Amino acid sequence: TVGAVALDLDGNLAAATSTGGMTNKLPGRVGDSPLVGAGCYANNASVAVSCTGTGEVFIRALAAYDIAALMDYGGLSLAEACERVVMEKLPALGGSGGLIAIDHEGNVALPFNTEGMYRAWGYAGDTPTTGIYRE
Amino acid sequence: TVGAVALDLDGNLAAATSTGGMTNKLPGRVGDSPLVGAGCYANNASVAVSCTGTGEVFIRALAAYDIAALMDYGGLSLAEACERVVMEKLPALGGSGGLIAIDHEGNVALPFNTEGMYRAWGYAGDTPTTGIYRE
Amino acid sequence: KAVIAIHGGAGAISRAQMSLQQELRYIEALSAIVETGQKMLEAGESALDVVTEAVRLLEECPLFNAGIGAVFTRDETHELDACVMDGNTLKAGAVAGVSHLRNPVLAARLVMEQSPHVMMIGEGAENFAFARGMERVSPEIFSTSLRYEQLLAAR
Amino acid sequence: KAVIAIHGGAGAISRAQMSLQQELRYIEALSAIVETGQKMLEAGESALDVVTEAVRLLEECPLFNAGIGAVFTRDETHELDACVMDGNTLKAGAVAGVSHLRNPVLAARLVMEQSPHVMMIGEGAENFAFARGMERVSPEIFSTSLRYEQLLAA
Ligand SMILES: [Cl-]
Ligand SMILES: [Cl-]
Ligand code: NA
Ligand code: NA
Repeated sequence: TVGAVALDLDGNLAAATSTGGMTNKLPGRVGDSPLVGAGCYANNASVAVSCTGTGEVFIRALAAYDIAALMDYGGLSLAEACERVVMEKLPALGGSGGLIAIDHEGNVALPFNTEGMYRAWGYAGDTPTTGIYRE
Repeated sequence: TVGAVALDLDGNLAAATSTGGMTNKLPGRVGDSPLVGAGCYANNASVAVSCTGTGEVFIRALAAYDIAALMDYGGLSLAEACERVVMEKLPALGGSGGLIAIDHEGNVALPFNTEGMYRAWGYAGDTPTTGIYRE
Repeated sequence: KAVIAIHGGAGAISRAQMSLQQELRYIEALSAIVETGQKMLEAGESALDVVTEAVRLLEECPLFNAGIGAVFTRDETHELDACVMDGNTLKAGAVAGVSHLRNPVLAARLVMEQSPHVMMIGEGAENFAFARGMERVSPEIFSTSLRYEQLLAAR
Repeated sequence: KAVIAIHGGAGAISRAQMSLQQELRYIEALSAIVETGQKMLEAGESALDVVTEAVRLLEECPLFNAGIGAVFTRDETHELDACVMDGNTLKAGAVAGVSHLRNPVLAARLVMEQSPHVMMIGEGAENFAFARGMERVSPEIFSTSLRYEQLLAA
């Protein structure tokens, strides 16, 4: 699974997610990656999110939209919503993985509950950060 | 599109949706009906929902999950959430259609913004209500 | 109190074009199916079994656009989707783009119960269901003159 | 204000099994793609074009399980899925179970921009993309020795 989120100079948010799925998966199985609100979501009013992880649990929990709804309706910060979904709700359903998120205010979050997540981010005109492991 | 929602004597909610899709549609087109959180959602904490209508817009708005999130995070009643999604949000995105919903307390809502929705509901051991047109 | 609701689709259902007798066919079909569900709930059946059976019956009913009475695609084919979700466990199952399964909701329940998956599509969904003894049908069984005429009119 | 983030998958990425040289190949690939995104956003390109290009590059990168370097199914086949969403319009596009499209995210953008639909699957998705001039590829192009060995090992 791969993905990207961005906020542009016009204040527009977008998200994309693409995957090969799982080694040895049953032909015809669909994970969260192509499912609006599960593996991918963007709304200028809220957040853009791309997910990666145990797809079934990201579908059951509507992980990407759940971030948006927690912020929009619950008034959670990006960091608070990311903690709630990735560190609490997904593990409670036996899910592992992570996501990237940017909110309408340009806050960026790359939560994961796994050993690693291949990731990077950067502000326009600023130096990029890369990461593989925790910490 | 058809669907059903139910609260049983054990207090468990469930939902199912099944469709042929849209007359003359492109082969390969998927609407909301098989998408968790778009056409179908259930959660004992909130609501069971089955949707019918312009599938594309029910996917973009995550209609079924949005009912739950509006209740759970936004503190809306079933009636308030149903009004918000079917009568305000879906028409704003050019969506038409409706849904059925039962909440964990057994409140029932059958909102639609169309001329008709083939529908019925009933409490166990009571006579059912049927409808085609608007009230 | 246990409760069921069902639908057979929302849309431009025109009063001017209907007779009472035509309307009553729909009312009777909805009443029969909601009554089956009510009786099941009264008898202590699970919400999951009640919604699966109510949807199987709405599929079986040719008046409704699911299962028998499915609308036609651009190519005069039938492609059927379905989903079921259990609010207790939050498990779900779903199929999309299936043509050779009489009851999509039962195949969606098969995905939930006999796989670790939520969603299967197309030929792989069908092969998964056939490997578990679900019967293969010709999509011709779904075809009704009423829906075929809505396609001809749609063109 | 303008900002991009990317990922290449979350999972049990093992430090014990990696050399620094292997890790640097991932850092280099992530850095190159996020810098392309930053440059595009600095230049006033839209968030939708920035996420589409960043994902096409992660698909192109054989180190990541999307596009080239896609994992194998039980049947030693490739089935690819993608989605893109525009937070301005809340339009979305997605494909699932496509085997003959080099770049799934571009097919998903094609669904968003060149159809009235949000999600297309399988051969129908492929036929829709081919009718709009996207090229047909053999699913063999996605295959890498590395991913084929992870299938044999499983
Ligand atoms: Cl009469
Ligand atoms: Cl070294
Ligand atoms: Na039917
Ligand atoms: Na790749």
